[PDB]
Amino acid sequence: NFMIYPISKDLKNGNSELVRVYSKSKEIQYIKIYTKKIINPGTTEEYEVDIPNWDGGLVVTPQKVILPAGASKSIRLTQFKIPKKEEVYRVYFEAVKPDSLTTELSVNIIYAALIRSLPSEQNISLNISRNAKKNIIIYNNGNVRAGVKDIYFCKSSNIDDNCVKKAYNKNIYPEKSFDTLVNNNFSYVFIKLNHEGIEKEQGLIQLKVPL
Amino acid sequence: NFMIYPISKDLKNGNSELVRVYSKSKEIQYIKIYTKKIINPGTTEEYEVDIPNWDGGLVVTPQKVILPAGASKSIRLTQFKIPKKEEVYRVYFEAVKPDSLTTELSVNIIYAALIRSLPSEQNISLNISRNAKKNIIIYNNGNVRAGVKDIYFCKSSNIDDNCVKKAYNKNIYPEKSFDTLVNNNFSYVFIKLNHEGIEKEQGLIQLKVPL
Repeated sequence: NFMIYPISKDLKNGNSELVRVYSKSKEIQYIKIYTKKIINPGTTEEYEVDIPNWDGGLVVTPQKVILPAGASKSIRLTQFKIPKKEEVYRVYFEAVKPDSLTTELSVNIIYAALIRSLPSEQNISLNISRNAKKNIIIYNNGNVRAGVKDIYFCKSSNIDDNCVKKAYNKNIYPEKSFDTLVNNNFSYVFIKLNHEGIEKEQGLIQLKVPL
Repeated sequence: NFMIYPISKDLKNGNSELVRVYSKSKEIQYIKIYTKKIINPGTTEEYEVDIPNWDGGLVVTPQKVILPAGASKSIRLTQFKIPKKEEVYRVYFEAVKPDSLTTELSVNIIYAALIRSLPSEQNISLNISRNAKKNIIIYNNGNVRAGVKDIYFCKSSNIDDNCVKKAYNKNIYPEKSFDTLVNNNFSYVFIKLNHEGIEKEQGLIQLKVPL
């Protein structure tokens, strides 16, 4: 058995970060590390693609770890080129047999760290639109993901108890859209954003264009 | 999270057996089940091949399970044809997303049950041979695996404290060979077999042919 930490990392400015591997067993273990970029993150059409550890936009090294009893080891993460907009990868960690059974359990635990490759000058920015049913839609026009916690739909430009508060703990990635599922005739919206990496940036009011 | 039991099953006489799935989480889970036959089991050249669940020599059903909070479910195992000699499969159980993320951990635990497809009239039988260096070699001439716990190498036909006892907890599958790594000039060997499925069958003496 083994463990990884942290379980997610932000990389920025070409600064390298570690995801570490902690031995949790009396045996020595052999861990393989491989990486997938996430296409269309946070959406319906999300999928993962295999990328080599040493030639992509994210350098992950080493790709094999020999993990002695009680030891800790590190995998280093480095942006190769800094992206204009945030990109996400999952780095997988998988124990294998050394390259070189009725009685006991077979168990294969594979851990993944979610890795965010961030742009250098971060810009959270959201746009509002309406559907076939006005059914208001949020569009990420910025260069990083927007973690939306709740949205306040108001009939006025003032936040208050009249507004209906729907909780949406959804991350919206750059150039992606979110279906709020609300087609009613509000005038303004207030997006409540999750806080990431020392950003505070609490309140966003966007005017909902009339239908 | 979820759990499986038992972790290994013997199937015999066309009698169906269960490997069960136990929900260990507050969420509902979707489990996929797929099967691999093990080629050259217990040896250097061991590898696994994908087999369909419903057309091989081992029928595994269902291949998808919807696992509600706190529930238990079953996968049924049935030999389609009974083999002349033991064959082994691994049945894998893997939670997936329903067919129809910085903050929280990504963890993919895949469990496997080792499944032995056994012949109807079981016959444990071993043969002895010598190497380039006499280096005595055990050959499984029977129709089931031989679980060898220890071997007593004697210079006489009598078991006793003169004999050197080497512990070998190795399963030797039918038509396969084991390298004892002992080239010294003994006369007899006594194989200590593990006990499987109500077999007792404790002591096997094979005469070591002179070099």
